[PDB]
Amino acid sequence: TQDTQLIAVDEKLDITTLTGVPEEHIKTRKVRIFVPARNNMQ
Amino acid sequence: RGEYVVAKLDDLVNWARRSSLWPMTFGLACCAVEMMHMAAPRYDMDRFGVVFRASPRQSDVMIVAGTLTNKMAPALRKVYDQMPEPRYVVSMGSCANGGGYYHYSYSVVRGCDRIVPVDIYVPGCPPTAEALLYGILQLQRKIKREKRLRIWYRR
Amino acid sequence: DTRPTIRPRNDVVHKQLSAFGQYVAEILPKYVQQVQVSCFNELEIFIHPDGVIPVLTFLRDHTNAQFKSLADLTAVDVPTRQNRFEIVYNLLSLRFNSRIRVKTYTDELTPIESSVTVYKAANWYEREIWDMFGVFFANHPDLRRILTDYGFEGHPFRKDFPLSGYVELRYDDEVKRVVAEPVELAQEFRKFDLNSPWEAFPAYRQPPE
Amino acid sequence: LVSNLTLNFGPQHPAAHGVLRLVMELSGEMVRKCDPHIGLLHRGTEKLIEYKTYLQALPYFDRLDYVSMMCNEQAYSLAVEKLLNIQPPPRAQWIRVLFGEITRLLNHIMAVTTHALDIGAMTPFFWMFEEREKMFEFYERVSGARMHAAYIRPGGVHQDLPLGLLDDIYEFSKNFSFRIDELEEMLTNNRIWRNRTVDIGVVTAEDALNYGFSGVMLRGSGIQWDLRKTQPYDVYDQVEFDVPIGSRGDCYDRYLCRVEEMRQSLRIISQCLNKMPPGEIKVDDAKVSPPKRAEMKTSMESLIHHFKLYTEGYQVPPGATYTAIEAPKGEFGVYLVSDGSSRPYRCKIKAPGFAHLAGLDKMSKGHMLADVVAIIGTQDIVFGEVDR
Amino acid sequence: PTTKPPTARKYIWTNHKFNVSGTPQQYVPYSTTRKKIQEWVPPSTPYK
Amino acid sequence: ASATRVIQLLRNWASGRDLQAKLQLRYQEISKRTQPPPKLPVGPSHKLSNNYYCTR
Amino acid sequence: GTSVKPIFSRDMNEAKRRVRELYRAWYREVPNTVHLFQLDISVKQGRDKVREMFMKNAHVTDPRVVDLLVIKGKMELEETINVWKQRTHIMRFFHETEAPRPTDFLSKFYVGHDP
Amino acid sequence: SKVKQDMPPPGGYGPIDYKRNLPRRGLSGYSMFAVGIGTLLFGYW
Amino acid sequence: GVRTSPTGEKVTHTGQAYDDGDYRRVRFSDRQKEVNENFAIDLIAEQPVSEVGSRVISCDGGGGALGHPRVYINLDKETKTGTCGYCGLQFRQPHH
Amino acid sequence: LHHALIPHGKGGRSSVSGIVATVFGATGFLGRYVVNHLGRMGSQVIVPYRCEPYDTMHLRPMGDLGQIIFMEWNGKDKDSIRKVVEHSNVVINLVGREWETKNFDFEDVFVKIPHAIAQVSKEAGVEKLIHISHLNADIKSPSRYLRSKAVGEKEVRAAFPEATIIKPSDIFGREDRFLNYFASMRWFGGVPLISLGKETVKQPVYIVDVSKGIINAIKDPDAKGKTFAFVGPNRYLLFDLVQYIFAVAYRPFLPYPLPHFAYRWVGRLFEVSPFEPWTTRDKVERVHMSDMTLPHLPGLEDLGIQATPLELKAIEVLRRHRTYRWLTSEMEDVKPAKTVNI
Amino acid sequence: TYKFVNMREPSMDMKSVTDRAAQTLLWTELVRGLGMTLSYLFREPATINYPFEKGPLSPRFRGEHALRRYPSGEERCIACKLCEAVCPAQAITIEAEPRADGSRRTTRYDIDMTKCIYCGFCQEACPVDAIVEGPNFEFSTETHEELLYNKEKLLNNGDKWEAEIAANIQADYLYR
Ligand SMILES: NC(=O)C1=CN([C@@H]2O[C@H](COP(=O)(O)OP(=O)(O)OC[C@H]3O[C@@H](n4cnc5c(N)ncnc54)[C@H](OP(=O)(O)O)[C@@H]3O)[C@@H](O)[C@H]2O)C=CC1
Ligand code: SF4
Ligand code: SF4
Ligand code: SF4
Ligand SMILES: [Zn+2]
Repeated sequence: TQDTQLIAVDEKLDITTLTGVPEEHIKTRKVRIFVPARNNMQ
Repeated sequence: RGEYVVAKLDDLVNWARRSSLWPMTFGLACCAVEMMHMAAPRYDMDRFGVVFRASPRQSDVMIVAGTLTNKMAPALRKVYDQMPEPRYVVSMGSCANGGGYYHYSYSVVRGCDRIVPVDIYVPGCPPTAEALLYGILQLQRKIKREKRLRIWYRR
Repeated sequence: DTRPTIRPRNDVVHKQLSAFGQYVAEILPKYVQQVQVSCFNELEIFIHPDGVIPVLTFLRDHTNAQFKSLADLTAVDVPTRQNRFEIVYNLLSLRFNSRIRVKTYTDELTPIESSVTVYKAANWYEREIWDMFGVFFANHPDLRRILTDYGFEGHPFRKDFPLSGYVELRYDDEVKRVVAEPVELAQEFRKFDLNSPWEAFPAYRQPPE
Repeated sequence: LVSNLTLNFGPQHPAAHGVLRLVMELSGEMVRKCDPHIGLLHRGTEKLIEYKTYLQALPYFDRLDYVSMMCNEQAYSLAVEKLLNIQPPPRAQWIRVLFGEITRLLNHIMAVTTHALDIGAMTPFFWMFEEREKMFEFYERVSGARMHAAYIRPGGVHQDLPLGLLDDIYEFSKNFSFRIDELEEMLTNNRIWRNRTVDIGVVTAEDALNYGFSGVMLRGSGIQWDLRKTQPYDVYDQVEFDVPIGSRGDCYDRYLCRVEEMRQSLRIISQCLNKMPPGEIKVDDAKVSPPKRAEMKTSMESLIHHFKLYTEGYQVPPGATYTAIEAPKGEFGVYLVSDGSSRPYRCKIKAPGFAHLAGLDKMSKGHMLADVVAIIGTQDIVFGEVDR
Repeated sequence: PTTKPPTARKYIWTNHKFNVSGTPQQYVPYSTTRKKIQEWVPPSTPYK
Repeated sequence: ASATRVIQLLRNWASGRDLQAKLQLRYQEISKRTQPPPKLPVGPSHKLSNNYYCTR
Repeated sequence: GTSVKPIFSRDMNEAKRRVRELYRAWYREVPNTVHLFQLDISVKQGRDKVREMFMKNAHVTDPRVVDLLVIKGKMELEETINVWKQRTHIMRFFHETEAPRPTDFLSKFYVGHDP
Repeated sequence: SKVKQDMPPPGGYGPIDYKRNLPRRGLSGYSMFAVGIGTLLFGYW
Repeated sequence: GVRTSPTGEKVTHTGQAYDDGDYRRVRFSDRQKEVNENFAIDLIAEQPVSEVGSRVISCDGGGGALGHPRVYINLDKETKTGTCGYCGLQFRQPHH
Repeated sequence: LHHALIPHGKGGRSSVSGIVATVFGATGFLGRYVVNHLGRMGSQVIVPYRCEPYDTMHLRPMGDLGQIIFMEWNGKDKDSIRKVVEHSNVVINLVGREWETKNFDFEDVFVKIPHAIAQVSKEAGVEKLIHISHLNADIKSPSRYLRSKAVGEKEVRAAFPEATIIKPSDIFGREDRFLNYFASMRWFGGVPLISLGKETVKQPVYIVDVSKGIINAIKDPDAKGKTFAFVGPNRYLLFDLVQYIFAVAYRPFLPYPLPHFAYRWVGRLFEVSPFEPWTTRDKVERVHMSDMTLPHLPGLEDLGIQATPLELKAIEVLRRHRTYRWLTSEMEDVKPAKTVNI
Repeated sequence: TYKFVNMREPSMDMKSVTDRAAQTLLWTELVRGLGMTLSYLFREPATINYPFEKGPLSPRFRGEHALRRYPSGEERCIACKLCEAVCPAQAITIEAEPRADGSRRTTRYDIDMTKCIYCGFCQEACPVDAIVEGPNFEFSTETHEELLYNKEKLLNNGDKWEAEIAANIQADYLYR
C-alpha cells in the first residue's frame, strides 16, 4: 500500500523489553479490564 | 581547671568559624533567586561576614537552593565530598527539603537529606530572603554551641 | 456585545483559515487525511506519517504559506489507539501572521521521519519526544536522551508509566556513592476520582455504541 | 596528535546559569562544538499536570520560568480560557498587562545584570536587584508571595489590588528610568563591555527563524516581530509602545534591545496605571471562577459552586489549543489538550529557552571559551523552563 | 499594639515562644489517630 | 535624604545628574500601611431578573 | 496493513548482525570502562554483566524490537564511552545495595503477600 | 455606600520618564589634547 | 481537659497515647510530646444556650462574612437543643 | 510481636523491619555499616553518642524520616544507658578504643561499659544483645586489650546470658585502621616488623561481612547465647600481607627487622600524642600476634554469608594511598599474596 | 511601531574624529564609569539591620499554617476536606469521625511543610476560615521531622498567632 519495504512480522506484538518496566511488574501483575460500575450514591 | 582554657579556645574557634561562614552557590531552581536577593543590598549577606565564595575548597556551608533531580544528585554529593571540614548543609525550599511540588515525580529525589546530611531546613516555596537569612543566623547559632574541644578534653 | 462573559467569536479568521485548509488539502491530496478549524479559530492538518517532510517543506517554502518558524514539536499518548502516539507540529507564519498545526501518528515500533532538514529547531524536540515517549526518528543527526537521567529505563510521558516511576535515588554509605533502588513511598500518592457522573457538554456527546 | 580539550563539565560553575553540563571540545583556544547536557532540573512537570486539576496545575507555571512567574501563569490562563470559551473581565485584563510588564522589568533586570556579572561587571547587579526587591514587594502585596504569586488565573486574577498599590507602583516607575540610565552609564559605551559583546554570538535572521528562536533573539537580527503587537492578547492592543529592533544580531544588540524593552515596559506601565478601569477581576460565571466568600457563606448556589470548583474543578470542553504570549524570554506557549474532564489530558510547555539553548552550538562557532559565557547570558536561560 | 491592642481570646497564648528547634522543647511528629485494627486476645483459661 | 549639601553635590557631579529628585530609597511618599476598607463592585450578572444562565 | 516497515533490518539475520556488532563494541569497551571509571570490579565481571544484559532479550523475535534494543544499547554505549555516565550509573547494573530477594514460594510466603 | 477599589487619581498620574538620559559632559578633544600637551610642557620646563 | 496515660504520656484531644509497650515513645525521649491543651469540645461545652423565641433560628458563627455558611436550625424538639452543625452553639425555645 | 513491630513493606527504606536497635558505638568504623544496614530495611535505630553531634551527621541519611534517633549518653552512667535502651528489642554493643585515655582505659570500655550495657539491657527487657569482642581475646594475652576483651565476654554473658558474642578478626574496610595502618608506614621510611613478620599469620575479615553477619545474627532465632568467630576466608603471613598491601598501594616495600623491645619503645613514644596515637605498645603486640583458630565456633558461613577475600576489596581501601602515577590501575595488576592454610 | 537601537553612524569630521581619539587615548568613558561608582559610594545603602529591622510585608503574606477557632474556643474545621482536595502538592492529610459530642471534627490533620508549596489554595477553599497561612516566616528547623506538622502542632500555631492572624484577616477579608 506504500513504499516502506514491508517486512513480514508475527502478529504477537511484544514491547515488554522496550517499556523499561522491571520484570517483577510484568509477569506477576494481573490487570482488570472492565467498565466501572455506576456509583450507587448518584 | 584546664577545662576553662579548652572552653575558651572552643569559643574562639567557633566565633571565628561562624563569623566567616563562606557558602557555596548551589542554585538549582527558583530558590536560587531569593538567595541572591538575600545577597542583594536590602539584606546584604556580606555584612555578616558571609561572603560570595567560589569552588568548594574555600566553602564552609552548602546551600541547596532548588529541586534536586536524580540526574543531578551525584554531582551534588561529589561537591559535598570535596568540601573541606568543618562543612554544613542548609536545605532551602520545599523541593530540597522533602521534594515539594515534585515529590511524586519519577525524576526528583525526595529531599537532599537522602544525599547529604542537612543542618538547617529552611521552609517555604521559595523561602523569602529574610527566611533564608534567618536560617543562616540559626546555623551561626548552631556553630556557637558546638563543644568540639570540650568533647576532646573528656575523651 | 451584551455577553461580557462569553469569549467573542471571530468569523473572518475562521473563514480565512477554512479557505487555507481547503487550499492545503487540494495541493497535497497524497498526504492530507483531514483538515478542521476549531471554534477558537485554530487550523489543524491531519496527515499520513509518510507526508511529514513533504507537507512541512511545502508549508515552509510555499509563497502562500511561508511557515518559517517551528513553534513546537510534541507527542501525545493515547493508549486506546493502535497508533498510540500523536505527533504534533505547531508552525508560525510571520509573513501572514498566522499559525497552523500539523498532526500525524505512529506506534511504538514505527519510525517517524526526522524533520531537522526542514526545521533546525526539530533537533531537540525530536530527542525529547524520543526520550519521553519512545518514538524513534529515522535519520536524526543525533538521537539520544535529553531530559532523563543517564541509563533511565522507560519513557515517562507514556500514559502507562507510573507517576513516580520504578526507581529512587539515595546516597549509600557502604558503597560510597548514590545508588538506585525500587521506589518506596512513605506516603503513596492518593488517587482522586473527580469526574462527575453527569454529562457536562452535550455538544460533544459521542453517539451510543 | 588531535587532543582537542574535551572539558565536558561545569554544572557547579557560578556562570552556568544554575544547572548546566557543557560538553566542549576546543581547537586550541576557540570552540569547535558545544554540547549542552540538560535535564538536571527536569522534574516531570508535564506528567504531574496530568494528575492535577486545572486550578491545581496553575502553580506549576510559576516555577517554569521562575524569573517571569506572572507571564507564565498569564499564558496558561489564556490557554485555559480559550478552551473554556470564556472571557476575563476588562479590569482583570488591565491588571494582567500591568503585572506582565512589571514581570518583564523583573526578568530583564535579572537577565542583563546576571549577564554583566558573568562577564565581570558585578556592580550593576546589586543596584537593580534593589528595584527587583521593590517589585517583589508589589507581587507580595497583590498575592502574598514575592515570586510565585499564583495570582493570574483562568477567568481573571485571584483578588483585586489593595488600596494604595497603584500609588506605590507609580512611585516606583517614575524613578526607574534613572536606574536604567545608571546601568547604561556602566555598560553601554564601555570599551570593555562592547569588546565582550560586539560581534559575539552573531545569528542570521533566516537562521534565527529556522532554529526556532523568538523574542529578542529574533529582533536582535532585525526581524520585526512581537507577539504583543502582531497577535495581541488581553488589552495589549489598547496600549502604545515601541518594539526595539537590532541590526547586527550580536550580544551587544540583544543587550540594547533588552534595555530599551525595559524602557518601553515603563512606558506601558504608565498607561496601565492611568487606564485601570473599575469592575470585577474575575469572570462573573461561578462555574469557572469561585464566588466571593461572602456569597459562598450565604447563597446555596454559591456554596455548591465553591465546593465543586475547589474539589472537582471546572470541566473544560474537549479540545486542544496552542496559545503563546510574548514572554520576557521570548515566545512562551502551551499546547493544552482537554478530554472534557476537569483535568488536562496533556500539557506540553513551549519554552523559548529550549530552542535558544538548542542553538548554543551554532552561535558559539569560532568563538573563545569566554565568549560562550556571554552567548549563554544573551540567550537568557532559566533551566526550570528548559527542562520542565 | 499600644494604640490598637489585639482582640482578647482565652485560647491565645499569653506567653510567646521563639523557635525551639534544636532544644528539648522541639516539636516531634506523631500519628494523632487511634489504632485501626483490634487483635483478638486469647482466653487466659487453658482448654485442658 | 540625610546627606549634607556638599556630599549631595559631590555625588550629583560624579553621576552627572541630580539624583536627589529620584532617590532609590523610599520615604513618606509611600502609601499608608493601614488603608480604609474597600467596597468592591459586582459583576455584570449580579442581576435579579433577565439573567438566565443559558443566555450567558 | 498486513505488513509493517522496518527500523533498519528487513530480516532477523540483519538484526542478528547488528546485535553482534553492538555486542562486539560493548565487549571491547568494558576494559576501558573498568579502567577509566575506576570501578572496583573485574573485566570478567563487567563482560559477564554485558552478556547477561544481552541474554535478557534473547527471547525477542521481532526484528523491529531487536533494532530498537540495538539502538538503545548503542545509546548506552555512547553514554559510557563519552563519560556522560558517572561511576554510579555504570554501577547501577550491579544491584550491590539491594538485598537478595526471595524466589521460592516459602520465603515469599514468610515475608509478605506479594506473589 | 459607593464602591471603593484601587483607582487612578481623578487627574491621572504625573508623567513618568522612560527615554534614555545620558547627559553630555566634558570638554572637546581639542581641549583635552591642549591641556595634556601644556602639562607635559610645563613639566619639561 | 487534658489527662495523663498510665505511662505518664499526655493524652491529646483525639484520644491518642502510645501504649506501655509501644517503641514509638522513644521519639519523645530527651524531647516533648506536642499536645494542644485547649480541648475544643470542653470549650464549646462551656458556652450557654440561647433562649431565642422562635421555632427556627439562624446561625452564621458570628462576625458575618467571617463566620461559617449561614444555616437555619429547627427548635421544635423540647427535649433536645438545636445546635449549629458548624460551630456548636446551642439554641432552644424559651422555657418550653 | 507488638502490633507496631510487625514487619511491613518490601525491605526498603520506607518499610518496617520490626527491629528497634540501640547501637552503642554507632559513630565508629563498624558502627556506620550496621547502622546503614539497619536503616536500609526500615529499622528503628537508636544512636547513643558522646561525641560532638557534628560527628554523627554521616549517619543521618542512613534511614527514613524518624527512623534514626540520636541521644546523648554517658558510658559511666546507667541512667543514660537505660534511657537509650528502654524501647529497643535488640542492643548492639560496638564501643571500643584501640588506646587508653586519661578517662577510659581498656577495662572501662571493654569490661565496665559492656557489663553496664548488658545489665541495663537485661533489666529493661530487650530481647537481643549483640556484643562485639575480639577473636584473639585471651585472659593470658600479652595484650591488655584482649585480656579486657575476655573479661568483658565473661561479664556480658553473666549479665545477659542470651547474648550473642561475635568475635571478628582484624576487620578491613575503607576506614579500617588495619590496611590503612600498614599503608601508613610509608611515612617512616621502611616497614619495621618484629621477626620480619615471618612468624605472624593473620586472617582478616571484610567490614561488610561483619555488618551483614551482625544483621543476620539479629534475624536468626538460633543466635541467642551463641558465640561467633567472624574470620576471613584466607590466612596470610604478616610479611606476605604487608607486602601485598604495599604492592596494591604501589609504594616501595623495604621492610627491616625491628626487634620486639625496640618496637615496644617506639610504641611507648607514640602514646604521648594526645590525639589518636599512630601506634601503641598494645597495637604493636596485637599486630605481631597470630590470629587464633577456633574451629568449634560458628562463623560467618553459619549465618549464610560468603566471606569476601582481601584480594577483592583491597583496592577500594588502598587506592587512596596510591600516588598520581598509579592512581588509575586495575585491581589485578597485583597478584594475590601467598596464603597459609590449616 | 518600532525603533532602531544601534542604527547611528558616527560623524567623520575633524572635531568628531578628535573627540573619539581623545576618548580612546584618555579613557574618558572609563572615567564616567569610575564617576558612577564614586557617586554610588556616597549614597545611603539600602541595607536594613536584620533582625532588628524587618522587610515590609502585607496582610496577604502566606507563611506558616495555622488552625483557627471560634471565639467560643470551638475549632472552625468541620473536616469537609476541601483543602485536602484542592492541595496542589497533596500536602494535607485528613482523617475525621463524629466527636463524642457528635461534632464533625478531624482526628488527623497533617501538613507536610516540605511538600507544601505555600500557594494558599487551602485557605481559599476553606468555607469557615479554619486553615490559614499565617504571617510567620521564621520557623526553620534543624531536622526534617519537625516540618511534618500535626493537628496539635497546627492548633498550637493557631493559638500562638491568632492575635495577628485575625487582624490580618480583618484587614484583607473584604477583598476575598
Ligand atoms: N576494628 C577491628 O578490626 C576490630 C574491632 N573489634 C570491635 O569492634 C567494635 C567496633 O570497632 P570500630 O567500630 O572499628 O571502633 P572505632 O574506634 O572506630 O569506634 C568505637 C566506637 O566506640 C565509641 N566509644 C569508644 N570509647 C568510648 C567511651 N569511653 N565512651 C563512649 N563511647 C565510646 C566511639 O564513640 P566516639 O567515636 O565518640 O569515641 C565509637 O562509636 C569494638 O568493640 C571493637 O573492639 C573487634 C575485633 C576487630
Ligand atoms: S521550593 Fe519552590 S521556589 Fe524553591 S526551587 Fe522548589 S519549586 Fe522553586
Ligand atoms: S499552601 Fe498550597 S501546598 Fe501548602 S497545604 Fe495549602 S494548598 Fe497545600
Ligand atoms: S481546614 Fe477548612 S477546608 Fe480543610 S477540612 Fe477543615 S473546614 Fe474543610
Ligand atoms: Zn454556628
